[PDB]
Amino acid sequence: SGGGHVAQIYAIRQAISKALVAFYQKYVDEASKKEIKDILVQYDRTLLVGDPRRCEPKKFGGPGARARYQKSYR
Amino acid sequence: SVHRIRITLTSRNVRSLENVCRDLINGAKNQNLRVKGPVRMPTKTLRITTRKTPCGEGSKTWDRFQMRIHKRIIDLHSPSEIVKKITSINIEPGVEVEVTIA
Amino acid sequence: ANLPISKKRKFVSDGIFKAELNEFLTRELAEDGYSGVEVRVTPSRTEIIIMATKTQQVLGEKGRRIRELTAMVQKRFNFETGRIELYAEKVAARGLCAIAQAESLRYKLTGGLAVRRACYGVLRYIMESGAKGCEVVVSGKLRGQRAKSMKFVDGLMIHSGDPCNDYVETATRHVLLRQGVLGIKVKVMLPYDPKNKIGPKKPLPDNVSVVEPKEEKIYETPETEYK
Amino acid sequence: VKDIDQHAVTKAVAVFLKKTGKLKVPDQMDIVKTAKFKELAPYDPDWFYVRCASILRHLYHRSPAGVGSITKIYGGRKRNGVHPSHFCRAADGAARKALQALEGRKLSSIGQRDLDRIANQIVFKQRDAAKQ
Amino acid sequence: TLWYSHPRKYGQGSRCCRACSNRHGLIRKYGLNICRQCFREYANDIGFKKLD
RNA sequence: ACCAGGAGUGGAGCCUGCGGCUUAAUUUGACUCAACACGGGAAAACUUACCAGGUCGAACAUAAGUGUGUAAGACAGAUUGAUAGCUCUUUCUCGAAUCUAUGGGUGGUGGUGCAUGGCCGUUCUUAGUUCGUGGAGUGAUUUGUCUGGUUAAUUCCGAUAACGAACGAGACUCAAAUAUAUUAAAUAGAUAUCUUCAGGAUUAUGGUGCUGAAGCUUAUGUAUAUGUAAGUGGAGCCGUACCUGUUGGUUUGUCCCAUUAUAAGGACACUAGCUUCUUAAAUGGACAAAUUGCGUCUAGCAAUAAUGAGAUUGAGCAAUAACAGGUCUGUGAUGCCCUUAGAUGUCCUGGGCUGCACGCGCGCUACAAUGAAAGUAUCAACGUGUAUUUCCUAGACCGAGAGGUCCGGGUAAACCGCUGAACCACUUUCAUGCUUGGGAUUGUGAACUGAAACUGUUCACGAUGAACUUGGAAUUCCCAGUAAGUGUGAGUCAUUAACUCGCAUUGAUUACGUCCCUGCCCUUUGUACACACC
Repeated sequence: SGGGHVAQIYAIRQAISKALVAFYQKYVDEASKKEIKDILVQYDRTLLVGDPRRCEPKKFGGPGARARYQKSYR
Repeated sequence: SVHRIRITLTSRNVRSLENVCRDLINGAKNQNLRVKGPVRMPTKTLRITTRKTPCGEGSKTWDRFQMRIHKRIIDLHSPSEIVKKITSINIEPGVEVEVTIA
Repeated sequence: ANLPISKKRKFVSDGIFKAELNEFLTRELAEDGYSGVEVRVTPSRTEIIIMATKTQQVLGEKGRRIRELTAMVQKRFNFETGRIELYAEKVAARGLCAIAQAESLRYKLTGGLAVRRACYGVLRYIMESGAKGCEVVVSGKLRGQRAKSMKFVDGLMIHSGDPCNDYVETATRHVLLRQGVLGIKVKVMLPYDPKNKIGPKKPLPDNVSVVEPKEEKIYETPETEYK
Repeated sequence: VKDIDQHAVTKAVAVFLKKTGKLKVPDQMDIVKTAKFKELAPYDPDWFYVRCASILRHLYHRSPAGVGSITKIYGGRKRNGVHPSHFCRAADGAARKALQALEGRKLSSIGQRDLDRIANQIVFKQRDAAKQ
Repeated sequence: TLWYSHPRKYGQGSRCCRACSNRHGLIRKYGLNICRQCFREYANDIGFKKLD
């Protein structure tokens, strides 16, 4: 749930990637875990770089967080 | 026949909210009161903002203020004849017990 | 009494409750040096522990001032007569709380501009009751028409940070001057750790104390008997 | 129903009950603007009762869904009154009587396996239609 | 009785200022009724530590 | 503060700030930066301090009727705005606070922020202040507080000329990333399977299949459906399991029992649903020998090692001396001055603050082809919500609508609600034509809130389609989940958001610096500098 009309589709990627990595750790094979990682990590398209970049709290004098509306007659 | 007395407990101070699991729940699980563990609730945060300044003329920002009060629920599958003594001991400043009778 | 009130409105109604009790109690028990109130809402009784200095006049004849206290709020809030019990407790270390000391400065400033004998002696006893830091200021008109602001610091006042969110104790006093007005603001810095200090917090903000390293018997000979 | 997205399927079902005589035509259907925001009347009526496909997912996942819980959150892309735009209720009216077009409680009792499986047989036939 | 108009039950007037009896400067609609120029002096003891 | 830019505004429309204008009065505070969507100031009246009509009475000894009514109230007709016996023609009346000329106190959103307090803003996106010992010197005050290195940092090293100086900054306070690895669920449920809501033939078909199956109509009973025959038609029918789906419980599971039914007691899987998840209450958490021809051995950028993690990371707190900054209209903080039955006070009736040839600022509405339309797909979160006042709402119902009626829920992870938000995304309709872009103006009824609406309470419908196609000189903010688009909630609230406080989605160009310019921070430095180049 959550996300939106763009960002909700993003989190499928982290789900479908790591679904193989844990079924190969404890159930199938070590090299099966190894053969699915090295194909990914060439550039990986942040399939596992879960950057915690999130929405920032807002401030005063602006319509945004790191904004400020101005010209009080300079 | 047998009652299921589900009791909410709340306080502002988390340390008293940490104090109550030290003394109340083990004085009842020693005799099988069926606490089912600490049922922590999401808190009730409230933010009020206004002009901080009487005659607020200059760089006219605001002041923020916060409040946090947290809850932790203790339900029990035991009838009324066992549970009067835990209402007497132990009592803490700023904790709120709510047991339904009628 | 019992209401269907929301719990968020239940909690703020507690805060507005104690926001009024201290009002007239500062208005009445300023001569006896009222300092603090602790309230617990227990089942079948509400216990209120007032912290005051001069406890020999908070009582009155056969509890005259005592029954005056219960006469306040059982008609102010119209609650049940029997749940409300109010008790003014003698404070420990009266020179350490010092907010009633600021209140008695109003009783000390009636000596006719005694900054030397009285206001300089304010900073004495709080050092004689042993504070690492303290503060008074006088803000108002002195020595003539135009107002003058003087500072009286002695100690270590940090003005910032969670120790300053915890070590200080504020006290603002408007005493009515013969001419017009006087505001009095005092600050204290308290030794939260050393003596008994069961519940100020007894913290240490940044002061890292490092123990003796306990040099060792490096050889550690046997000397082994077989009992 | 859990087949391909009903961009084309909602176009399909709106004619199928229109084929079987269960049109149950409204009365101000040339007058209505389905909300106090719109400036033109719609072209026809078939797009109105396409939300039986919604309640194949909304009775399925949201709730046995009333009229007020539906139309307020339904159909919002709205540019409201000019200074500036807000969000509104889309003003249902006569489509609360669309149950007569189909003939704790349930809204459509025949769309459980009797009605919706035929539409699921249609997309199963559309699976055969899109098979070449 | 006579010469006392204003059936007050609509709007601000006259349900005002449970802290200062100053009708113009109220903050009300949570349950505070504190007349917020009478809030900074009266912020304690009613909770409300600042956190950010 | 630029540059490299971006979006803008300054043009247009409109809304408000305020002046000017005018008015009975258009209450008023505040003039650079730091008055200018501020006094939360989105005001019909109320507020209100303004204007115009009214209106209340408030102490005391003195004192004099005596209680032959000192008063106090209504009819009645004037006066009224209403009834105001406020007044009064005229009537009965509880009469006593003896309603006093007199002390004087009372009150005020009266005066003064050049009387102050309190509070706040700037000085403050920096890096500075200041004390006990000395040697500097007749003293002012200097030394400390550094020549450098490095730091966001008076941050440390090192010279080291008090140090043991003290604050400041650091440090601590909050916010989602962080093993559920430990207890934790009326959040959520993962699941598992019981299931029920079952398509398909995806499956295997048993009965069956041209013999009339499926499907199709008429008649009327029952209260039109269904039943049947005929009608009817020419291949399928019906049942299962696999597939994919509602639902209900799976809390110490099942069957036990007490129980109306939960638990164990009785056994089994011996776990016939467990805690991933939301919630933390915790410790954990780039926890930095992090490798790097070591820079004045001291802090060699190097991204690179991790692989929640190359800061999870933003605010809050903020000194020293101060300024004639802000306010006496926040206040029963308040000096002084003003007043006090004929009030500025106070309550009523009103108006007005909204008045408009004019200046201006803050923002929203657009100036359309990355669109205006229609639908369609189908996504949040902070929050939010009625006990002594009528909030949040659902459900049916009516109505072009606006709204109206009825039964509910919810004092709240519980109901609203899993709030199934906008802009986008998807087929179209438009042919660029001040145009179906753009919705000012203005009629009209239809609403509805409130006792009450009229430069307006807002909202409906169908009319009306101006100005304006990128905006002169100018000038705003800003380096990432940011700018910006695009929304919701909250705040003032009976109804009135275009602002305000955060929420959430969508997600750039470009900078990763410089000391020109307006800046600013203390090291030498001339000076007539002084109330400090105004």
